[PDB]
Amino acid sequence: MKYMITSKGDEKSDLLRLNMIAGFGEYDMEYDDVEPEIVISIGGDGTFLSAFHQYEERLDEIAFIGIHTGHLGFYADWRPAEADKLVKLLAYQKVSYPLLKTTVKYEATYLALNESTVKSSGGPFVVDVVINDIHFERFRGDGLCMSTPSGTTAYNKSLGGALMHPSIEAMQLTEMASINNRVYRTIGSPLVFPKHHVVSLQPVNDKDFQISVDHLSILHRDVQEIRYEVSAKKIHFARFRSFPFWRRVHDSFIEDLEH
Amino acid sequence: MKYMITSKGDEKSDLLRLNMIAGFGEYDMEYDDVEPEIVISIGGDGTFLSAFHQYEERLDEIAFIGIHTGHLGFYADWRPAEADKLVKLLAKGEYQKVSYPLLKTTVKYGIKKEATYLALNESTVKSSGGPFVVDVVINDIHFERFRGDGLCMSTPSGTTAYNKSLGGALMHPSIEAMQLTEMASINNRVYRTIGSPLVFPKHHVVSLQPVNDKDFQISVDHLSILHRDVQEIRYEVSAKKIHFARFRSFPFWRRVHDSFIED
Amino acid sequence: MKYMITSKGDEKSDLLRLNMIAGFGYDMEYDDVEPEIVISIGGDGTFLSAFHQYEERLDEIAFIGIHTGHLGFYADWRPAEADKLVKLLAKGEYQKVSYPLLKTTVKYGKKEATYLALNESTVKSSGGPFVVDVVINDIHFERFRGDGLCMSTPSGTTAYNKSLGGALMHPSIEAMQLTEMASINNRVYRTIGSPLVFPKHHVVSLQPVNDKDFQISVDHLSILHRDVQEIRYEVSAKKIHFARFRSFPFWRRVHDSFIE
Amino acid sequence: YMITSKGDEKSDLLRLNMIAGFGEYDMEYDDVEPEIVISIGGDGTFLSAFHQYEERLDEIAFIGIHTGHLGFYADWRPAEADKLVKLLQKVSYPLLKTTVKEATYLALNESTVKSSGGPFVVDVVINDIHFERFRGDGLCMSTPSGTTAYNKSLGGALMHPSIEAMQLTEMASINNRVYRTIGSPLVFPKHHVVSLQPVNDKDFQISVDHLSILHRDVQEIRYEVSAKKIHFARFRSFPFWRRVHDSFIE
Ligand SMILES: [N-]=[N+]=NC[C@H]1O[C@@H](n2c(SCC(=O)NCCc3cccc(Br)c3)nc3c(N)ncnc32)[C@H](O)[C@@H]1O
Ligand SMILES: [N-]=[N+]=NC[C@H]1O[C@@H](n2c(SCC(=O)NCCc3cccc(Br)c3)nc3c(N)ncnc32)[C@H](O)[C@@H]1O
Ligand SMILES: [N-]=[N+]=NC[C@H]1O[C@@H](n2c(SCC(=O)NCCc3cccc(Br)c3)nc3c(N)ncnc32)[C@H](O)[C@@H]1O
Ligand SMILES: [N-]=[N+]=NC[C@H]1O[C@@H](n2c(SCC(=O)NCCc3cccc(Br)c3)nc3c(N)ncnc32)[C@H](O)[C@@H]1O
Repeated sequence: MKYMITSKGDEKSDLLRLNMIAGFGEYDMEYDDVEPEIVISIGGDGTFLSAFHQYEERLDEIAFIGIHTGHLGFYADWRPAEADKLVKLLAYQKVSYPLLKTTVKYEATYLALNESTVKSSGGPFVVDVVINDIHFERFRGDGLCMSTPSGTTAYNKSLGGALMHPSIEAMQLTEMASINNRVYRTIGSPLVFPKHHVVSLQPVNDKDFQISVDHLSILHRDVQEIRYEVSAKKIHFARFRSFPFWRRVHDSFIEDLEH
Repeated sequence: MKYMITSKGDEKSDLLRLNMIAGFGEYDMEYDDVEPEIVISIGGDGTFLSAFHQYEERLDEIAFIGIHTGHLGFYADWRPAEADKLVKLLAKGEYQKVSYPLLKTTVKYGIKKEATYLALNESTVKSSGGPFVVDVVINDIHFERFRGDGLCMSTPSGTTAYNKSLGGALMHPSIEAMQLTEMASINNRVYRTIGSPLVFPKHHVVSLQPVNDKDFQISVDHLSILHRDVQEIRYEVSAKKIHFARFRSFPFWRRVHDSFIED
Repeated sequence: MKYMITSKGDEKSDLLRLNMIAGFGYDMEYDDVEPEIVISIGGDGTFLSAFHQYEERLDEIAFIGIHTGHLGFYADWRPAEADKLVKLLAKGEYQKVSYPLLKTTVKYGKKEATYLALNESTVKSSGGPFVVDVVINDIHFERFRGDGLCMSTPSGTTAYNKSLGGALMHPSIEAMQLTEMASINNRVYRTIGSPLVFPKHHVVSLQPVNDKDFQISVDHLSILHRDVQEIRYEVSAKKIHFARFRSFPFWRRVHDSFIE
Repeated sequence: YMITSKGDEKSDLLRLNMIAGFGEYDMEYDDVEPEIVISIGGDGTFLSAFHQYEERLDEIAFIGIHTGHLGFYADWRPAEADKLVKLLQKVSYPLLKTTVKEATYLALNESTVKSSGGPFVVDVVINDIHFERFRGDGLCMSTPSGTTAYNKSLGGALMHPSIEAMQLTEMASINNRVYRTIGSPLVFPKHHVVSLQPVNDKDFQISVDHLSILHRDVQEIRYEVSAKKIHFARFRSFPFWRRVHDSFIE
């Protein structure tokens, strides 16, 4: 079938990449980096993110799989030692994760695998948080972070967000160093929104914001509204053994007694 | 239909109750506190909790409704002044029902039998004097070894209660999940915990297993009873749901906004 | 000089105790009534009991702690060093290090009771919601509603205070730290959220709103005080004295406990 | 004496209103050797007045007027400008000395350090002893008076300015098995030095109050409580905690 492999750029990833293509050189597999059905990422989560955005137009036609050449990742969950076992077994069941739809208004749309953040471009960050066409709070601080379920283990976790299992179709809004005084009273707690819930970020003073989607920071000028909602689109993973989400959370933050 | 009303106990709630009973007494409504189809709580959220636990065996045949005689509650969403419009719409049967998820707490001893509990807000587990030390096993796999005050597993609707004060996230009740939060974790080299709140979906089981002490203080919606010789405490989203009678639209986030931001 | 030793209670501590006492058998006399050197064997909780056992002779006592289990913040010396400990103290070749303490004063409806804390002093309700007014230096600061409040010593910041999200303070700083316990921080009961660090001569007064019965704990000594009118917190003028031999930095001790 | 302005018309007019008063009591406007510096505007305006005279802090008593809201440095309302000139005890606050590797900086609020286009990974060395390996957004070392600013938003504690210390807070620490951090804010006394050492990237974005500068080839960033103190001119009694109350509690 049709496949392609991306690389982090270093020698370890390039070497493992070519060796797998050679491995694919022992089965009925065709290399296509234009119309693939299987995209293989080699490196880290950041590499996996780049592979996701490289083919965010064919997510319905692509099953992703990740190998971490460095530390254990949440998307790159396969070890380099299992590269032989991978080409054999793929030549399987599919697992789908939710995505975050980001809409900007001046309309531009973005898909997030991890999260979408909004900060100021040269002053204090002051916006109104509107939930389902109804005003909720006025935020002032560094910024706001709307995270995907799979992305809760990333920037979200560092910002004090909760960890949600990816089978839950939702989004999580977390504060970034919010000034919580008498003028700008915010909820403080992270907020988890279900499907069809729209979180609208509307400017108060400055209308130019620094918006990043999976760390794709672009400075949007003359912004009228930033809308957040659970995308109807989903990323598909190729599953072979059972590597539970909580196990990956455990091995990353608690301990990994066999490595 | 068959209905009943519970009261907070003060004059305002008792007075409103009798007036509503008289109101239903002008339609095809029968007062039945044994097999009701509509349970109306008058007072606060704590009052609503008592009404829920009073009828936890008939949740599938009961639509709850709450009236707050004091401050706005998350379960008590009706003002006393709308009791008249309430009786009219309940007698006509002009309402749709909305369901919230619940938390099943299972305790296991050295088999004496086995006890199960349902929570609307949350279920907490603490020590009976000394330090609280348990192993957190997620779906038959060890996750962490906890040492501290205790742990708190919350329902989606219960996230606005104890969960929020403990640093938990707020989840919309339409989401079928449960949320585990730490209660003063020591989080050191020996007892390393995740720190972050954990949100578990359906069919996920959180098993708490004792390390030294086997006596735990278990609370379900603030009903703390001392269980001795505990072998296992299991948490999972119950298949049972509490049903609410909806008339107008009072959004959860609006209820959160009005409660914590400003009103 | 005169010394005495306390034990955690288990065999490891009791055996290590007798072996050390046997070591002193130097010009050292065992006196548990008027001791000059107090040796704690077990854990920090054991050290706390030894501290409160002789809180009336703190000016004439240099404390030292041995952890038979994991490393503690007061019991910071390992059991393998029990021989070296007895030797160095018998010559009297050691300097003294002092840590600040927390004075807790309760006022009723009767007299007034005072307590000394090495770690912290906490106040919770004795049934139901905990609602008090936090008054700083005779001036109202906030109205708290939740589980309780915790006023911590500098050395005690590494204890309960840290689990509650409090900051860690170096014990050389003469101060106290107030932390919240599950505040319902809403529109009616708006709290500061942040931990508050108070200097000397600053008085934090906790005054009841409705319920007047509170659970007051001093270094985990919980007693039910009835008819409470006021709970006062301030840095005590008294200090706990440690026997220093080598250099075991506070931050190094924090590192070994939480980082490693 | 001398007077600084926020830049807007409100401050300039108010400045002129006070300056006319001083020509009747025996004080001459000197922006080279002032003994009393008057700030008109906000806390941010006060910061500029502080940084304008970091070489004469030992010979200057500061005073702030807020044309807007109650500030933590600007505690006088414009209506009390008249009472000021008549009276015009000293109160000293601790400061944060920041050393880059040699550049030295004084901070009134805080000093933060982040990366210049990637992950922020440094070794936190406390008194020549390794404490932790940090990975995240950055770190924030705050002065006692600055704890009510950026420090508070980062979850730091609020400490009374009479306490001579500094407070380190984390900025989005990943805190995993590899990069285990303390999580808790750390309050350091005098003579304690927190040394931040690079692991891979050596380019960092360092900010002092509000002077964000991109340092390349950084070998070490040292933090310690400065021996210098900022002196305030106090007339009435405005307790720090009431000021905290008025701002965040309401
Ligand atoms: N009251 N009542 N009803 C019981 C609910 O009260 C909520 N709750 C509990 S009960 C846990 C407990 O033993 N708290 C001791 C002090 C206290 C008791 C009751 C209410 C309050 Br407020 C405080 N504490 C909570 C808290 N600190 N913040 C916000 N919700 C809390 C729990 O989630 C229960 O569901
Ligand atoms: N045992 N003992 N030592 C008492 C000390 O234990 C420290 N401590 C307390 S005591 C408060 C309490 O009653 N907690 C209930 C469960 C518990 C009891 C005792 C130790 C522990 Br751990 C847990 N909780 C602490 C906590 N969660 N984290 C880190 N230090 C704590 C306090 O600072 C006391 O000074
Ligand atoms: N690679 N990469 N970057 C993409 C992911 O990095 C995650 N991430 C971001 S990106 C936000 C940012 O600009 N951070 C500046 C410092 C930094 C950048 C990238 C990684 C790290 Br670690 C630190 N910060 C994160 C954080 N502090 N903790 C744990 N994940 C973070 C985001 O969720 C992105 O998904
Ligand atoms: N000039 N000026 N501003 C600098 C002051 O702003 C205080 N401050 C900063 S600055 C951090 C930052 O880079 N924020 C994004 C752009 C920005 C510039 C100036 C002010 C603000 Br806000 C934001 N954030 C703060 C925060 N989140 N909470 C409370 N105080 C904050 C810092 O403590 C400085 O003292």
